Amino acid sequence: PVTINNFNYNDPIDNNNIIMMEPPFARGTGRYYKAFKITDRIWIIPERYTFGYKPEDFNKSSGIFNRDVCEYYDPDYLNTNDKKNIFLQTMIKLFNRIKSKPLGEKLLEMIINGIPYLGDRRVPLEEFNTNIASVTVNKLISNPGEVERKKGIFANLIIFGPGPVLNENETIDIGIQNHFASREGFGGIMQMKFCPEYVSVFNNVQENKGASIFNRRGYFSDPALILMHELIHVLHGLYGIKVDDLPIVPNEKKFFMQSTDAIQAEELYTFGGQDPSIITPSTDKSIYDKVLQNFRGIVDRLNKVLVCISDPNININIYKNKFKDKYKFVEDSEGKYSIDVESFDKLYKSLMFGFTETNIAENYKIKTRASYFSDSLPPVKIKNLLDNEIYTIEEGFNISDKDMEKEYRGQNKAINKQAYEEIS
Ligand SMILES: [Zn+2]
Repeated sequence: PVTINNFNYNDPIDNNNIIMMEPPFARGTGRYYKAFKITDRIWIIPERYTFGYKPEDFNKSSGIFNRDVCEYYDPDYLNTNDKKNIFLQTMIKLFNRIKSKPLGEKLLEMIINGIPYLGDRRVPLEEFNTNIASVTVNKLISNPGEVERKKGIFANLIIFGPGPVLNENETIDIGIQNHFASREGFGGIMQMKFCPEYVSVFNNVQENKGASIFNRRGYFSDPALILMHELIHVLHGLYGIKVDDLPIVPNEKKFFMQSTDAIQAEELYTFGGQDPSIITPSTDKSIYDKVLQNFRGIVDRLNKVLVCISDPNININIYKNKFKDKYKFVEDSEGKYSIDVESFDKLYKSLMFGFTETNIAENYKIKTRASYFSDSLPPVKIKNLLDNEIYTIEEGFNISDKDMEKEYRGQNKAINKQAYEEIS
């Protein structure tokens, strides 16, 4: 099973579950943050995500007279040791909700074991390199008394707080010369900027027809489902199958589509449901061939890899087997690996269709939109998810004990006014 560690924000760095980490995009800069290992290979760093931004973006800040513009700021978020501990406790709760079902637990399980390949396209086929931003992050072994000393460690995902726009959660991969290991079959450390209190709002549902408007109503989203959505992106990224830039233009507005503006393929598969039906098999088959070709490169690499210069302490054979398991490659009598179409298709299918937003919501009794094709509406600020009188690990918002377990009354804005606010 998957263990979800526990900790208070003020605990002491133990060089194991609590450390000072140099995030991927700060490699070799000497900048460390306090990182908490919520599970093996997954870390939480309650800090704003400032990479690519300037300390001016973080607060266009209005105040007197302001109602939307769809984007939302709060230069103050995460600005105290306590807020950090809140965020930290909130995430832990979400993960625990995630883990409350075998389906979510399996997702996490797959994320933890999806170790990134030791290297990228820049690495020689006969080599294993661990000295790169997408394979490791430095931990600060040296005491608090200056003189920096560091140890490089393996990681899989790093969840930071939000960037300038709070309602803009995103999963991020590492590119060098605009080539993404997380897109070339290697896999690489994934990162995310997440904000659990500000949740989306939707009304594209009740896809039932045969009587005027196919039902309206207004519901907000379940933070845990929102998070799992991103976690699906993370999974694709660690296996290196994150679809590369590929916009999908719908050729017809079907009953479940509220909107009609093109969406990224990556989003259509992650969402699942009926969304990838909007993708032409032409295109759909090419993505598949795409993955295959990439793994063909990984398998070849593992048959030629012979050493790890970056680290003489790595048993090439050991890891050479872990990846065999990761990618489901079969071994022959020569000790050489190859791809089994039968098993390869089970993996692809599981990675591309086993975990989707639709079937997860469906399995968790969570109410979500009818398609990724939906209008964006003002998000809302959940008062306090750490209050089982409003949000629980088992049922989330639709709490049976509060008579909110029916028709997702727990998620209906008109019904559960008490759990949220209107931000501004
Ligand atoms: Zn997404």
